[PDB]
Amino acid sequence: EAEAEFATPALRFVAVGDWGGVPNAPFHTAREMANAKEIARTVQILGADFILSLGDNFYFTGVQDINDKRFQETFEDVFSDRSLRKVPWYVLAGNHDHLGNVSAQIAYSKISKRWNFPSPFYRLHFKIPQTNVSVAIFMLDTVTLCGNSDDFLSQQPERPRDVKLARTQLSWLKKQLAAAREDYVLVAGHYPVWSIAEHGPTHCLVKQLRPLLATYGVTAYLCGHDHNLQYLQDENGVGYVLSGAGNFMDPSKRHQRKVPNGYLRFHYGTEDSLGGFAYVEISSKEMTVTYIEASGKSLFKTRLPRRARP
Ligand SMILES: *[C@@H]1O[C@H](CO)[C@@H](O)[C@H](O)[C@H]1NC(C)=O
Ligand SMILES: [Fe+3]
Ligand SMILES: [Fe+3]
Repeated sequence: EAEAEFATPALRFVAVGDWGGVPNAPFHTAREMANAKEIARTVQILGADFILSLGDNFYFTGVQDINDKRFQETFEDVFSDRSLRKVPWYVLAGNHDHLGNVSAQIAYSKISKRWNFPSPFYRLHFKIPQTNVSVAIFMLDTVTLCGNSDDFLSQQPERPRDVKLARTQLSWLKKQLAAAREDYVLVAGHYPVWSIAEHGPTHCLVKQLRPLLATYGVTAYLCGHDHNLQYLQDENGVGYVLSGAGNFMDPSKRHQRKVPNGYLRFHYGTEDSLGGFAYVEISSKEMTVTYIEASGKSLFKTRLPRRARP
């Protein structure tokens, strides 16, 4: 019957990176606040089961301890609209967070109900509600894997501080990807695999992480670190969602030529913009990704079919 209304079930989330305000009063920017507002509107119109932070949570040197007012001034008070208050955040660290006390950002999980950061790297598991279809997300700490970009003049992480700790995270990720039975597998980290902008591809991730994405049928890798919005897709059908425009916009196309031809499907970096983020919908059929500006405009939309997995 025409009047019978059945919704397509979907898991829905916002992916926002590099939103961490500024280290001087009032500890936030016009861009951070504009994005907090458009994120709230997006949750209230389209819905969201959670928010994923892609690192650089507090600029410029993270936090000192669990009592640092930055938690209040840059996070709690900014993302304060009532449509957001109970929506959980699942968080990982970026380079700027490792310049401070990262353990304090893990511990803050015990104080704020909505802040979830149980360890430097971890696995999340979700069902698409009202179905049997499941999604895994692996949250990586790319600083301990590759090094901190701020230690090098190139701003390219050239070596990890502790090689055995790096190797442990990579071995963990291999064991997990190999054993994952979920219908969709996503991996997230602060640093990019591919990006055409100011930092560009992270060589450590192109060498060590990229091979695993194809081997184990990962749908997408999500990241920030470059302060813009990009969508890329490789020959194996793996998507690269870059969303690091929660606070800054950088128009650099400096590494355009370091990315293989065909990969870039979308880039938005104009420095007039107030930034943006990405909204992801996962249904039984496909994963949809919409990039949304803080003005409210839809910039770009693409789909990733569900694939059978080994
Ligand atoms: C890091 O933060 C935790 C939680 O507040 C605190 O217990 C610890 O003393 C801090 N470490 C440093 C280096 O201050
Ligand atoms: Fe950043
Ligand atoms: Fe960064």
